[PDB]
Amino acid sequence: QAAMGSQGNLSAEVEQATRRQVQGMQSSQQRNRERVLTQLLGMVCDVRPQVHPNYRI
Amino acid sequence: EKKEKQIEQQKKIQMSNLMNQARLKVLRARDDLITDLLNEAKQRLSKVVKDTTRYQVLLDGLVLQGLYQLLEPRMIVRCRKQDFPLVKAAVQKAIPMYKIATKKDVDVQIDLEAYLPEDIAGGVEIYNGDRKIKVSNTLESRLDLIAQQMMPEVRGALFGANANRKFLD
Amino acid sequence: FYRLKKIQEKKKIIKEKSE
Amino acid sequence: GIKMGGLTSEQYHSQVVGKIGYIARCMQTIDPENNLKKIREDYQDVLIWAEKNYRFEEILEASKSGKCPNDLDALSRRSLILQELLRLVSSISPFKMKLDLIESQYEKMKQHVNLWKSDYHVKLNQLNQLTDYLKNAAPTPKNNFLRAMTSVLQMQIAQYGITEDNEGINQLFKLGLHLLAMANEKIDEQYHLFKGYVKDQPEESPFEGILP
Amino acid sequence: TFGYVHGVSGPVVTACDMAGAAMYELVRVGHSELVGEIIRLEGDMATIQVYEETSGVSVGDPVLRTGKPLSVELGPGIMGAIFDGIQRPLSDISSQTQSIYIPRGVNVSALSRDIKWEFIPSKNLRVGSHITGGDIYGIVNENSLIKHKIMLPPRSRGSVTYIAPPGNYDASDVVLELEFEGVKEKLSMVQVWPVRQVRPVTEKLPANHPLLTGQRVLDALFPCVQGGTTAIPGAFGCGKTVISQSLSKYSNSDVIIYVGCGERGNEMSEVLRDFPELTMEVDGKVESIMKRTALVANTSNMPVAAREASIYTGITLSEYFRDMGYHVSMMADSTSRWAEALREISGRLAEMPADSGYPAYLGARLASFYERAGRVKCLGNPEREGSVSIVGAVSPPGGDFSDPVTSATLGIVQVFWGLDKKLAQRKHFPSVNWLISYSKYMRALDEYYDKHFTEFVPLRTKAKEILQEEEDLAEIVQLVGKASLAETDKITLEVAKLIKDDFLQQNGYTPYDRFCPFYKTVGMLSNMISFYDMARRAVETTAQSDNKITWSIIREHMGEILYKLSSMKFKDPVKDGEAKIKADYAQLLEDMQNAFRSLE
Amino acid sequence: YLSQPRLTYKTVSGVNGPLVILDHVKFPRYAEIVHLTLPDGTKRSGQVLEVSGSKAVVQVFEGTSGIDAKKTSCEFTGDILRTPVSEDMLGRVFNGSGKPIDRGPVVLAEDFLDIMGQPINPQCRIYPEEMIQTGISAIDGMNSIARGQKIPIFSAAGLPHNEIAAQICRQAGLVKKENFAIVFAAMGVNMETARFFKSDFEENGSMDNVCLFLNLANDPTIERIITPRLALTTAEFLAYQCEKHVLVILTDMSSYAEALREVSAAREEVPGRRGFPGYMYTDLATIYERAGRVEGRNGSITQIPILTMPNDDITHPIPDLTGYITEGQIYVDRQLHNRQIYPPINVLPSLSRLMKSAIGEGMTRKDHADVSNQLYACYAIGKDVQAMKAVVGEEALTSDDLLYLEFLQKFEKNFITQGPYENRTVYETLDIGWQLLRIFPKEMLKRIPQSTLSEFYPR
Amino acid sequence: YLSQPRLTYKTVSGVNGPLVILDHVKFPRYAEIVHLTLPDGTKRSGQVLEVSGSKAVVQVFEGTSGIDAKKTSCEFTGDILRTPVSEDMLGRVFNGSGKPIDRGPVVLAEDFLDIMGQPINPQCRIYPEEMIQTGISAIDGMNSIARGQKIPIFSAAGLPHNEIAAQICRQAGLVKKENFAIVFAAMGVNMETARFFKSDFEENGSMDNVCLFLNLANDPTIERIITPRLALTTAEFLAYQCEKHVLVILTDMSSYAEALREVSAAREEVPGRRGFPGYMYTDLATIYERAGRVEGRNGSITQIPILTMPNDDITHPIPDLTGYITEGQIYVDRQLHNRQIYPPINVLPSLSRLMKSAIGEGMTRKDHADVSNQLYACYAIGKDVQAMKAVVGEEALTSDDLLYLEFLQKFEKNFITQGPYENRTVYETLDIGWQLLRIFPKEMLKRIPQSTLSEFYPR
Amino acid sequence: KDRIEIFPSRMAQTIMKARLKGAQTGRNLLKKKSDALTLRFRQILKK
Repeated sequence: QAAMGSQGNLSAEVEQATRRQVQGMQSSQQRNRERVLTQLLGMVCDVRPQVHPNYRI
Repeated sequence: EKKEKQIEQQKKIQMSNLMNQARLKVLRARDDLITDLLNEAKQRLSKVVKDTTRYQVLLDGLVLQGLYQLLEPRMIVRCRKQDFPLVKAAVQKAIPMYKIATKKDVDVQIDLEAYLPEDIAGGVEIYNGDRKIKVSNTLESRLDLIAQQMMPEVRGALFGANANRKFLD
Repeated sequence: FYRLKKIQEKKKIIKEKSE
Repeated sequence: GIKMGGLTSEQYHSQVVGKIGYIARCMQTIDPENNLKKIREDYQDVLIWAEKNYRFEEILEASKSGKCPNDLDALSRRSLILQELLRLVSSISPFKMKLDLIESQYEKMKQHVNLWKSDYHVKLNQLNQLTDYLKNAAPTPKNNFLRAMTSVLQMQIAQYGITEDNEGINQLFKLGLHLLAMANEKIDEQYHLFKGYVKDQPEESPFEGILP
Repeated sequence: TFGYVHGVSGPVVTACDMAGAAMYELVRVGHSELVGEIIRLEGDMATIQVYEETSGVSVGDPVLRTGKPLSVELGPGIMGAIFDGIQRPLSDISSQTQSIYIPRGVNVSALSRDIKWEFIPSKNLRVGSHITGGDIYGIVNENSLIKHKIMLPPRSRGSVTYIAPPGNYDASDVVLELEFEGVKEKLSMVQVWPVRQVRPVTEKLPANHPLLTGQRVLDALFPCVQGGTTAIPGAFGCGKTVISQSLSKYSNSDVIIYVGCGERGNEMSEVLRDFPELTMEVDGKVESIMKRTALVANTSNMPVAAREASIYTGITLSEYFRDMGYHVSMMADSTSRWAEALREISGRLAEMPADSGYPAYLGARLASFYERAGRVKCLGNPEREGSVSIVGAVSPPGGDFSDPVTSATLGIVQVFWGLDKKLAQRKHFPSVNWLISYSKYMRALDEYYDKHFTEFVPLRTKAKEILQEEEDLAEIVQLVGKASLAETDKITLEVAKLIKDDFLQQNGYTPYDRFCPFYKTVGMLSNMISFYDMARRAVETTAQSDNKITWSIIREHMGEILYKLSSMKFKDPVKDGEAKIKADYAQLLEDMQNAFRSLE
Repeated sequence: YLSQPRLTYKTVSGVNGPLVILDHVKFPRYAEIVHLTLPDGTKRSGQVLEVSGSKAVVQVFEGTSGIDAKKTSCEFTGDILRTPVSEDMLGRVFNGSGKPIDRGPVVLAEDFLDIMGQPINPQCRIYPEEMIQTGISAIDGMNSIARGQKIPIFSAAGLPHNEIAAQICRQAGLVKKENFAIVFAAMGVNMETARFFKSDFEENGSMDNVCLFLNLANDPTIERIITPRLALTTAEFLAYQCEKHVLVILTDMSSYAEALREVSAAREEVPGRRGFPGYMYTDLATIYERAGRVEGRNGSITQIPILTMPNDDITHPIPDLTGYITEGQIYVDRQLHNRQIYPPINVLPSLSRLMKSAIGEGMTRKDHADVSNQLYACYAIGKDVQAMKAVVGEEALTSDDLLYLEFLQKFEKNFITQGPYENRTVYETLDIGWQLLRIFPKEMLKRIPQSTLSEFYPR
Repeated sequence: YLSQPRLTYKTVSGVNGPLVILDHVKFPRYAEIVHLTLPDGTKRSGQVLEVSGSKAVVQVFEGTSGIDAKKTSCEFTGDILRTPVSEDMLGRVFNGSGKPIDRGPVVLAEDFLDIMGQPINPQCRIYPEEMIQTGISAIDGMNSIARGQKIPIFSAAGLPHNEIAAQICRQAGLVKKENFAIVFAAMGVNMETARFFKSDFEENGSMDNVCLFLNLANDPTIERIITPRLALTTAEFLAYQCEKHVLVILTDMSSYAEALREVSAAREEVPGRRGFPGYMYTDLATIYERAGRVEGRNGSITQIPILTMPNDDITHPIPDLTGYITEGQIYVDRQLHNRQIYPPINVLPSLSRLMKSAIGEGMTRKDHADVSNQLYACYAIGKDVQAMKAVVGEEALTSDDLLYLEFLQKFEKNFITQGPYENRTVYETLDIGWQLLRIFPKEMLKRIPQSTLSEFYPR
Repeated sequence: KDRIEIFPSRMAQTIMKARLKGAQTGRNLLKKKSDALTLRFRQILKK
């Protein structure tokens, strides 16, 4: 019975530690999300047409 | 002793299962964050498409870009009907350039019967004469094509670099 | 077996070229 | 090739939609009057999706997007628990079970580590063996003995349930199955076995008020 | 859907105007509709391998393309029927034609459409409800034993739009209609599944429940588990019939499938003649075995595609019922005949041969075949479970174990029921070699045995030690004659004989020994080993000096006890119930221990 | 009937060994029979082996010498090879192509059957029952032939396998505790043996019940392939349509296999194991398995394929692939032949898997099974004692060993040695068995139950 | 990066076995990956194994069953199979295609590495000079494992090679008297084997440092020859970019070889022995040589490519070519297993090429090399004595021979026999060595100089 | 040593198979000689 309670609350710490990591991850990416969107969108909008390097004549 | 081994094994093996699931939980949360960014990017691209003065420029390039990849004597350009007036211009301004970059005369037609689904953010797809060879250059295709290659940089940009990686080989 | 199989394939190739 | 267990991406979420609809159907089938409030609450997260027309495709999207409780293993165990409770009350359908006993039986099954391999599951399989046989049975001493004994078995389960082990019900299970396996040609053995039960039964009139 | 024959080079037919065709699709070539498959494709031309004779096929003949690849037709009426290796009902072909031959290009539907089946819906589904693959929406009443549960085909799902009411329907009607994203699918009672594809399951589970065959040997010493895979040698004199009948008649499985691969005509006749005559008691009634059996028959002169496909058709039928929640036991009469068919096709296609002439992928095909067996959690909301066991036999040319087919098989199966011919010549049945046989499921079953019987596991360990020691002592006895031999070894030798005579040997032609319940098998072994232990103690605890006990003293002293031990096999479970037999065995143990007590 | 006029082509693309490649052929069939007319008026037969568009390729049965690409004409029949069958053809002698060579008329057909036929539906196959006695004690009291089994005779080159085959044809019949026929096909037989078979059957009055096919060593090699198919096609007609029992003897299957290898080469197929086609297994099964009993009819077919073992090695693909799909073996040895024992059949390595059903009360005699088992044990022991004698000498032997040596000597002289013109029925063979077994006192006959001994052993 | 849109083709020319041949392809690239969709929506992938002009030959991983000729849609990715790799792959379970099967997300790459890899510059490769303590006396003493060594276990069907590998995963440490990241490629195995290892890794409490790649017996045979490269590619990331010590275990390599042989036959490549490709050695080197330390970086890769020997034939191409590439082998056999000896490791036919550097002063104990060599001599001689005594009898032996039988019997039960959870140190193993060597007088210990015997032998 | 070292051939198969048959026949004949000597030995022993 002691072991089951420990496993229970050990699981609670696991769940609590997981929530901390998930919220910290969200907090971090919120500071870069806008910068990444600008960089990624520019690469999509910049078409850069090209002819295959091996095209002859 | 047997009982102890059973209970002790469960205490280790149950915590292992719990820690393994916690790892999967945070990994899934991280992937959700990546998806939210990509879904926002899709909406941002739509907002750009709505701007005729920049979307027409994209189409000018996007049509010519596909033409260079096929290098066929006959082209069929397929788009969603809403954008047809701009694809028409994109083709008209693309052919003089094609005939210069490749030194090949190309007959480029736009398909007025088959259209792309109305829910495509924008862009074109180009088929060869017999419709057996096609290039897909729509905005959704470009977003994934690039995002899947830039993801290593997005991972770092959002969550930080891996402090344990020292070499780039 | 290998050599005989390759011989049969080479003969098939020659036959196709003749058509 | 996500191959989550034996299922691919489309199959995984398709099985989740099925299990959710199934639980909703079982809950309405087992408790059409919605009297068993505590049991319903344990399934609210999958019953909330009931009474809506999603044409499969919208509930499937909710599973893919992550709005549904789409863990396949949790649904498997929780679904099994409900349908085993349905079998408990269904196989004894000629009699009504008390609502307090249904909830008690539910909780005791829910607490089991591996319900499929439980004695509760085996006892329910033996009950269905005895009650399915009688569905299409000719009149004959054997089948009249089995039907009379089965009605008592159903009456007793309706009062004690299965998790609350009772020597009286357990002995009746053994006697019913032993009679069922008795040769159809042999009359004397099945006759003495039936009479043995009737005289050993603690009460004086084992079938009085049990069967028509 | 038609193309044309461009040319014939033998059994290989080249088609033209056949652009819309996939590899390993099915075609019906010519005006006789010869069955074949497409292997190589090029342009709008296709290369067809025809299973049957191509004599008479003309250039310009039609070729009818069938969208489904080699597939098994699954639905009501499958039970009790005998099929060709490519799913052609032999009992209908012989009865619809009045011929003795299988017609060239014969086209008889796998499941007849003139039978009006009794179909009862699940009564849980309603129009507008959600159904997924593997779900059961109604049951067909075939016979008294096996209910045929009608499942939604795998890889299909949606909202139910029509449910047929209870009634009499044939296999060509519509029972359930479902709509997925606006696409309506009308389903009958029959589903089709490609034979080379593995039917999906929710999860593959460990096999823990023993396969309760009726033999004391091949159970107590060498367990098989439901879902497990074993191998059985197939030689004329090995007595393989005993396992086939014992497994199909008295097993705790629900459905038996017997698969021929490519045996001698007269051997197929013996199987086809024997099986319909087998019966078993069920609910007190004697029922025909064919009401819970299906059989696939292939002789050595059948089309090689069928002989090669037979093994996959059998297991596809097995999985079909596995998905119903049944425990299925499939026997492949000879996997060597299958491997021979496979080598023949590889040769015909001029593929590079490997070990002893067999295809390079022989091992991969056997491994992926056997991997399809096992206990599974089924698809569908009913949360049902089932299993497929395989007891496929091996019969390599010469009886050697060097043949890649038998060597590969033994490295895959977890149980080997090695049989022998010498034992048969000595009239000792079942003819089990003992020293060659093994089972690797012993650990998996330790939980079952602990939960239900407790003492079984140490007993089978001691039993193997006693039997192995008898072999180990053989050289000493040969050179000595039991003269310069320990009394403790004499006990081992004579008790091992008792085990070999009155336990491992079983006489299936006697009404009392037709089936040995497990509780009787462990009862008999417990008392024999308990005697062994008491006899060892009687000698060893008195062997110091002055007054010692010997085997001759024990045997002469309590000869009635040694007889009573031999008599234990005669306790007929049909007349003497579980309590009476256990009581008699308990009394034997007490009489036995007390007889030894008088010696100390 | 077709009633369609035949087309004759003079368009030839080329000729390559046994093959003639035609052009512009209208809707040709595979396996179609065609006839050639050469510039010298010579006629030849052939069969279409490949049809690639309009380019039909025909294999000529006879030699292709003299054939050009300008004048030779090819007449197409529009059909495949179908053999005229009748009851009347029993008592006739044919060549491999089905033509008479006995100076009689062409067969007046009752029907036409495709010689390739179809496999017998296993659901209607009946397990073999009664026995067909051969007249040869070595294979009636020891390894009998059930009425429906297929049991091969393996022999080395030089052994009298053809003389035994002829003896079986003259002596074989039903037990008779008018409805029995034999169909005999010799593949690759040389001129001297072909004469032997033809004359030996005619002279001894047996021909009335024999249908004989002779494919000679110098006959077309493709005809050797259909020869056993014509013999079996006849057997199927006689057996299953005319309610009688047919014994089919296929002599020198090794020569058949060699002709099959030649056909494979003609198709430019890559040889398989030891040079033989990869489909040799299914081809032999196609021949062998067209036999046995069928439900609802009183006819039956048995087969006794006879095979020469190259280098006397049973491992060779020919006896190996045959044995793998047949039920036991007769096995003719060399030591017995060199010792001038005829027939030279060795009972120790032989086996008949169906003997258990062939013999017994109601089929032969009550004691049949018991006599066979005891004779086998006594012969095996006698050989073992003889081997011992060579080591320990005569004086070191006991009385029981001497009895086994007496049995061994008299067994081979009385039971195995027979002669080609002594016909021993099953009952005389068993009586000879008992005469040899009565050498031993009752207590040494361990494999015969006491009830059988008390009935049969004395007198 | 690749910014140009990829092209999609419906131009399949034909299909021949596992190879789908496309035409009309623009500038085909060799060894590029193609994604294809079947008419029914099924998605599959393959690699271009040949290009010529406008044609390209694609080998499809999942298989070619159901591939159409007119409706098949293929797209060319424009690069080679570069796979996503990240540090947090440890603790994940993948299939043989590199996709997750643990219900977690796809890999969020830190980079994309070429699955084919690159050869490590031999001038920067640093020769291994550290020993791993396996805890198994049969290995740590007489066939030591170095960190960076390639040591397969040669086994046979039915032997406990899976238990030994599992044991090594838990009790593999150092002799410096350490947490290894394990990458486990489970290919060509049944569910129970994969579940056995998966369960053991969790039972050991180390799952957070274990990366699994599963490809079961019922999975496609073509993916079975990239699974090792997927495992090694991840290992290379972890070891050479993140300086993590990695242990890579490849399950029965024979399933790799058999999968390769199937591909070799399909492509009609030149066979070597037993039908395997003549380039089998080169292909194996591509797999095996992805191991060892690199100068200037603190990581390492150690391999244990266990393989099953077909028919216990040590000369079979699989163990043969492996033996030529790897630094020796452990080798288990049936003679030890059939006597319930665990681990059933037979030292005689085994060796460790890096063992000589691994032992001795500064590594373990100075007498290590001497004890090992003498144990080999005494064990081998004892085996020779058994071969003699089997014929001549015990009475023909002298005291010089019985001592080797005493050693041999005590050696196997004291040195080799341990048990699944017996973890001995390298020092304890040598001490046991001496206890067995002291069975003989000094004069017979001819592999050990007196400068060592005088110190260690007296104890 | 391990093999008789005869170059692989069909002739070698015939020679080796004949050699094997000879060895097996000699083994059986010598085994009978041993059994005869052993019985006589034990008899001599009894007397």
